[PDB]
Amino acid sequence: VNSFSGYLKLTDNVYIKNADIVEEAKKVKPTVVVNAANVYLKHGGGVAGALNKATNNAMQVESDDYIATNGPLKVGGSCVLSGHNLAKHCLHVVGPNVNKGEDIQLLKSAYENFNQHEVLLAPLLSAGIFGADPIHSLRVCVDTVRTNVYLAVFDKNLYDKLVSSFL
Repeated sequence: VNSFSGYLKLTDNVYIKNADIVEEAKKVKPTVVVNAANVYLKHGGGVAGALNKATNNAMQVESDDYIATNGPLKVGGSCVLSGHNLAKHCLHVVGPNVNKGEDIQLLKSAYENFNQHEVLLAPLLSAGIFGADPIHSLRVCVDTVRTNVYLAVFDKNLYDKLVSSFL
């Protein structure tokens, strides 16, 4: 049992809710919140900009030190950093950005990072400003993630379409 509330069950391990991931994280304080990161951990917009703002820029400060030490992530890769006031940990995962021409096959590799964590609160990878089709992202999530994932979908119209088209 966990405290995630109001989710629709899609499969044995995938759950979905129309919710603002920042507010969800503040309420639940999950062990892991996933960020829709880029390879430079520059949290400018989308989910990343929102999560970072909620940490009062502490996420960005930590991230800049991470990059200075380790260099950029890979597309499809991840790193675990602090969850600050949102979660115990933040799993920064880089899905491909279609607006950069990045190969959508890397979306599966990106979701594989979730399997290193028994429970996650997450957005749909590569959706939003990353340019991929969110229906496709949900399909890859369902077909790749085996651990328990609680998906927060920002946009209500999209949430309803994701549910109503789910196979």
